[PDB]
Amino acid sequence: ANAFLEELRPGSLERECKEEQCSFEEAREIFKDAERTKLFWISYSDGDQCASSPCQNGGSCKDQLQSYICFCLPAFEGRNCETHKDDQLICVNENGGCEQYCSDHTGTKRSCRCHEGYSLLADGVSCTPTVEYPCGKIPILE
Amino acid sequence: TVAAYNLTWKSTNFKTILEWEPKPVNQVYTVQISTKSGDWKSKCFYTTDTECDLTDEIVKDVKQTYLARVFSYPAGNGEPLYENSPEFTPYLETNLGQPTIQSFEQVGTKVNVTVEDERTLVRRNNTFLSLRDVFGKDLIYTLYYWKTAKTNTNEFLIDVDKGENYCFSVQAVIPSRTVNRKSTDSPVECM
Amino acid sequence: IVGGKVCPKGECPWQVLLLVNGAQLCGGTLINTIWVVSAAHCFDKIKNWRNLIAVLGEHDLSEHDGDEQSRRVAQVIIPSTYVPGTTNHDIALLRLHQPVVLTDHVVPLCLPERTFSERTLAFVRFSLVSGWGQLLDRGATALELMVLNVPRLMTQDCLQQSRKVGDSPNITEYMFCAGYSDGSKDSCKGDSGGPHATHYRGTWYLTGIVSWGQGCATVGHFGVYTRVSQYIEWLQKLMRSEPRPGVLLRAPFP
Ligand SMILES: *C[C@@](*)(O)[C@H](CCCNC(=N)N)NC(=O)CNC(=O)[C@H](CCC(=O)O)NS(=O)(=O)c1cccc2c(N(C)C)cccc12
Ligand SMILES: *[C@@H]1O[C@H](CO)[C@@H](O)[C@H](O)[C@H]1O
Ligand SMILES: *[C@@H]1O[C@@H](C)[C@@H](O)[C@@H](O)[C@@H]1O
Ligand SMILES: [Ca+2]
Ligand SMILES: [Ca+2]
Ligand SMILES: [Ca+2]
Ligand SMILES: [Ca+2]
Ligand SMILES: [Ca+2]
Ligand SMILES: [Ca+2]
Ligand SMILES: [Ca+2]
Ligand SMILES: [Cl-]
Ligand SMILES: [Cl-]
Ligand SMILES: [Cl-]
Ligand SMILES: [Mg+2]
Ligand SMILES: [Mg+2]
Ligand code: NA
Repeated sequence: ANAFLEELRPGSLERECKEEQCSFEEAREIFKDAERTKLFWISYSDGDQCASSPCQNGGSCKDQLQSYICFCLPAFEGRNCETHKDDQLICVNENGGCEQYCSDHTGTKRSCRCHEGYSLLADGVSCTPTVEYPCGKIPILE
Repeated sequence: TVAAYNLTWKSTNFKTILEWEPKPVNQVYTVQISTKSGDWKSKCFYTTDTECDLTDEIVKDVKQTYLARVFSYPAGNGEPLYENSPEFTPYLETNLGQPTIQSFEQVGTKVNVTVEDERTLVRRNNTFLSLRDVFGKDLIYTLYYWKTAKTNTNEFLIDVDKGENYCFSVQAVIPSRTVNRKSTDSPVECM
Repeated sequence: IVGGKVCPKGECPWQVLLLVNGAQLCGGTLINTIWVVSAAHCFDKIKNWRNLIAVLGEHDLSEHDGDEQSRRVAQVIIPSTYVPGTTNHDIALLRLHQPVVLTDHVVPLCLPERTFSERTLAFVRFSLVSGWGQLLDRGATALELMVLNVPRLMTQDCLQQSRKVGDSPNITEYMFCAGYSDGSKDSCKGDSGGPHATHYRGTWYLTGIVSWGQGCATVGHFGVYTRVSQYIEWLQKLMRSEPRPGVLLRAPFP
């Protein structure tokens, strides 16, 4: 930035660009070659796209050119860490984790059920045979 | 309903988002992804977005080749209409992110320049891996200074005329690629 | 089966061999102790309805052992919408005259609920097809039960890839493709009625019935299977029905 008689001083990246905002011309006054100045300028003027704090849910933002990348905590995904993996317990998402049949219930939790010959375990998702030869299992291999 | 189209993979440092057209009107989308012999896994269930983050699936093996498809469902609901994406192989196609110079130092007659580890979305042992953890000897860094130096590590050791101030910029490169071979240049740092 | 392997004895324990006048007719799939699912087209030329037998526990058609159990077929129930000579609605439900006895060599395959089958099973890539049918298109049938793992396609993919054939049957919502287009592996004539069985979270389910294909393992073509999920309610209702006197029943569908 410019102030009275500062331009008498040779240019300084630290003084003029790091400690203050510099204009393109102040930058060129430091680098001199047009190509060196544009290489500096491309990032210097790009802006920190992470300054809007786009990464939600405890995630971490890394600035790029005109863009950013969000690194999420393990329970989140999405461009901005917006999707909660914990809110995804519906039958189309990996059968709702049910071993056999899954039933959606809107508002409340999906429930899991079993084929005839099996019964649902304590854990609300696993099935156990109630008969000696339940369907769909191969006795000589079990 | 209409099938999605212009399915495109957007991926930098393994963060990998599928994008498509068009904006829905009385239809919603679900995405599936698979490997050629694996089962299809659903993601972004009934979204009205026209993007779907697939990073968590592809980082399970970045050298596999993945196929996605986007289903269109009539609002409120045979096989649905759908469109397949291009195949995507993350290790071969992910963009290399913009690097950063971590430090430089005058060790007498020479200057060491160190490139910050570039974090990626691949996790191992509960932590994020760097580009060098994932790529190993496939990844080099290149340094432009004022001409060029190249390294198999994250550090450069270059000769400098003493008392002179130099400026530096670096680029991540996978020399075996022909497309997306290099990152953008780092911000410039100067002595 | 073309390009498959022998199913180790006991490892396909729901496979059924159907015989007409003691001669091999088709395969089938046991789904509990009384009922077998097979394909409608297997019955197009039957004149002696009282001489159909189902054999469970079979493996090697050249030797008898103590694991084989034979039961007379009391009823063959086919959708009324099925048209002999064509491929759509290619399913039959057979009531055995007495129950088979479950053993280490004789176990039913699970008939799944429709929603589970449509939403979960349909997206499991590979399933097993099996039978004693032809080993090559226009080649002699198998003496030992053969089995083949095949990947499933959605119909839009199957249609685009498939070499166009003028005058070929339509692929309907009542059928799905599975297999390979490169000439290597397929089910074949004499495998019809046999199971396409899908493994999910430790249990095997019936998802298809061997139905029709152009030849067998033709380049640019897949096998086509009756989609069993479209018939779950129809099969369940009919299994609750009371026996009729004649063997063949055409029952309304849906
Ligand atoms: C009855 C079952 O044992 C057997 C199982 C075959 C499974 N095949 C494969 N997985 N590849 N099913 C049949 O025999 C049913 N018929 C056919 O598959 C039939 C055989 C003739 C052929 O060209 O291969 N093919 S077809 O289903 O494509 C078919 C059906 C009806 C008419 C056809 C014509 N027309 C209009 C004369 C031409 C070609 C095929 C036709
Ligand atoms: C700032 O954050 C907004 C959303 O909060 C995002 O849309 C921009 O890309 C980012 O710069
Ligand atoms: C950036 O990374 C994300 C994943 C979180 O661990 C944050 O705590 C960190 O700052
Ligand atoms: Ca100033
Ligand atoms: Ca100034
Ligand atoms: Ca100046
Ligand atoms: Ca100042
Ligand atoms: Ca000036
Ligand atoms: Ca930026
Ligand atoms: Ca035998
Ligand atoms: Cl790195
Ligand atoms: Cl009997
Ligand atoms: Cl055929
Ligand atoms: Mg300072
Ligand atoms: Mg000036
Ligand atoms: Na083929």
